[PDB]
Amino acid sequence: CPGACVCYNEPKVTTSCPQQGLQAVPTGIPASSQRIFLHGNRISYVPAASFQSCRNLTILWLHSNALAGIDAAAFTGLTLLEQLDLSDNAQLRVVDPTTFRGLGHLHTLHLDRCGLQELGPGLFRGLAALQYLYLQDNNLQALPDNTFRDLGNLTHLFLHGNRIPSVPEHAFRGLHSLDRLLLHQNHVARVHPHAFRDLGRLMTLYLFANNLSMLPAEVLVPLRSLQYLRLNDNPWVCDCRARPLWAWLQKFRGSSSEVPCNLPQRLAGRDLKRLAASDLEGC
Amino acid sequence: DIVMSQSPSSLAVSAGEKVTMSCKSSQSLLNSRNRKNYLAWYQQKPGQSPKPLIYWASTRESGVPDRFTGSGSGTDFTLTISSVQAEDLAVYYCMQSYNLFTFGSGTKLEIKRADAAPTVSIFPPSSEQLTSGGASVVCFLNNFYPKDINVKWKIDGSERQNGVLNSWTDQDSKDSTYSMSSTLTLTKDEYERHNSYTCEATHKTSTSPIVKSFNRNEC
Amino acid sequence: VQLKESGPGLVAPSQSLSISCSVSGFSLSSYGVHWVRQSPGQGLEWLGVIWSGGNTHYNSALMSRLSISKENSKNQVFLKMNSLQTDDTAIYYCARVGIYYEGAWFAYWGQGTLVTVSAAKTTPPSVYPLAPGSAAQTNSMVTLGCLVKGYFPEPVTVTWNSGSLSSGVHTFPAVLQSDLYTLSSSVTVPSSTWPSETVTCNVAHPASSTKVDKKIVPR
Ligand SMILES: [Zn+2]
Repeated sequence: CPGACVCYNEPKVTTSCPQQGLQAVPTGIPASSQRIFLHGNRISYVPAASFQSCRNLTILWLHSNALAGIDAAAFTGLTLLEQLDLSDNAQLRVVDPTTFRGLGHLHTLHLDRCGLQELGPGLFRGLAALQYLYLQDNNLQALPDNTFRDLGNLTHLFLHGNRIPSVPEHAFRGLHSLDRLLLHQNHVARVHPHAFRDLGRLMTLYLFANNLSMLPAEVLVPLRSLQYLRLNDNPWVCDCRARPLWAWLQKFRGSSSEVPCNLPQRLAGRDLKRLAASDLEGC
Repeated sequence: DIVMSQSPSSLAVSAGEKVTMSCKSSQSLLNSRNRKNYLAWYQQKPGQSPKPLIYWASTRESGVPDRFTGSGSGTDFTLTISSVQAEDLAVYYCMQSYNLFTFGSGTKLEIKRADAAPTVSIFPPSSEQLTSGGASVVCFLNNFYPKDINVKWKIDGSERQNGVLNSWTDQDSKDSTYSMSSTLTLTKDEYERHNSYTCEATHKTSTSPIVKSFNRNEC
Repeated sequence: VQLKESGPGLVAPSQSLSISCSVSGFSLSSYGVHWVRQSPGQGLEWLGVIWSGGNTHYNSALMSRLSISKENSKNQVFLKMNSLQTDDTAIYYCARVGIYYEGAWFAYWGQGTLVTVSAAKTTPPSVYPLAPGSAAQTNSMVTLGCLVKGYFPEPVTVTWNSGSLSSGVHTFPAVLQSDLYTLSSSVTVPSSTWPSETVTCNVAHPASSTKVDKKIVPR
């Protein structure tokens, strides 16, 4: 065990090196290691095949360092890795799309708040067992199609506080067993109509604090099990386009929130749910 | 493939003058983002394994005297001693750590001095060697500088060059000073003849030499 | 924290080399070992490494030649090398740290075990005590010495008074007469401690299994 780090065998074999002031990934970490805590240090790169010896790794944290890049095969050798935390890494920005290849038994992956500009094609490819996906507080500017396709068992997906401007048809395709989907606090303008299809089991949907002026007829239906919904402070235009959406909020006997209007100038700050239908102009 | 190029292989200075090594790589050694440069420097003192002086082009290992600097980015890397100590006699190797491990060819620091005479000491072949057919007179030329020095042997007052061996030491860690040995191997048969055995020493310090000697058939 | 390389020290061309590298200060499961080679007058060259895990990367410049194994419990790394020419005469350092990254880039070394590729049978040394004859003296520093003569291969270790003297000793590198090496070594003790205060050279030769202590008798 290397300079000023805890090392214990029960419950699991463990290297705890929290805020030592480390400039990079340390030599010395036993191959027996079942958990590696390298968080709060000041590491600026994860070299190729850093933790390759530790073929037993199930939890590794590298959050709250000064990450500039992860090398594309950093997590090579880590078949069993279950938890991976890579957050509070402010200035990181991009993760090579092959970085996660073959982390087959991964349960949880954290990229909360990393200033991620893109979401490379097939980055979450082959993450069969991924369950929790934390991608909030970044600078994500689009959502490619199929970006999470291979995410069979993802229940919680976290996307808030980004700069997304739209949701395209096939973005959320494959999230067959999603549960909480948080999409609030974005610059979001248009949802694609057939966009939530593959989300039978969706339960929580937070669309508040966006740029949504209207939600078109076909959208919400496939959420056959939605229990909570949030659509507050959007520049909602309350005329014939909302009738579709209006009809929906009537039938929905779960728990929605206020849908305040803003337009026409005549109909400002008026929860839609308590409007009449003839109230909304034509057409 | 990947390659490390060191100049100027060897460079002499006095103690107190500034220096620089030059180390150019074959391929660029700078990580795109974060910008740390994967290049180390090592010090190999004579008869001694290497020792890490620097890594990451720029940062000093534990303990390494605050009097060193290494800089440059990408593909041009300096090592600089300001005010060189006598104790800093060594050869200096840079090492690439980007694609595996590739060394330079090294650069030797010489130490300039003021000129210095040798202590001469001469030695008749031993009791222990003579009863082995052999005879070797030996001459020790000690703690002197500059390196370039000549020793004529003189047997019965007249030269021999046939069967002499010279051997120089490495510049003194503590002293900046050379020493060297001369061995004439005659033989009991070939030696028991001619009688006066003597040592001359001509220098960049000397015209009229430093002379030591002995007579075999006298005592 | 240390590494200490060992084992077969003269190897006949077209045959097998086996080194071991023993360690204190750390476990082989926690850190990984390297192997650097250096000629008897050339730059360093990295041979390979055996990581903290079972994995192993060598330099392939040596084609099939090379295999690094290590035994974890026994705290030993083995470097085996078959089919070697006289290109591969060098010192064989094992160094450490260790990989992924920060910690050390050959920041620890061995002293290095010196391999000679040659097919000449190993020859022990003859040792002759170079007392300064009939004199001793006027030079208020009696400078003594000791000739180590006709051995093979290197290295050879000279000490004085079983180590009690290690400043004032100048020991000269070996010279290659015919097919055999020969070396001499001075010592330069105070005048007022010789005859009095016995002074002895202790030249040992690992390659022959040979330890010698020769006293140095006055006059
Ligand atoms: Zn390194």
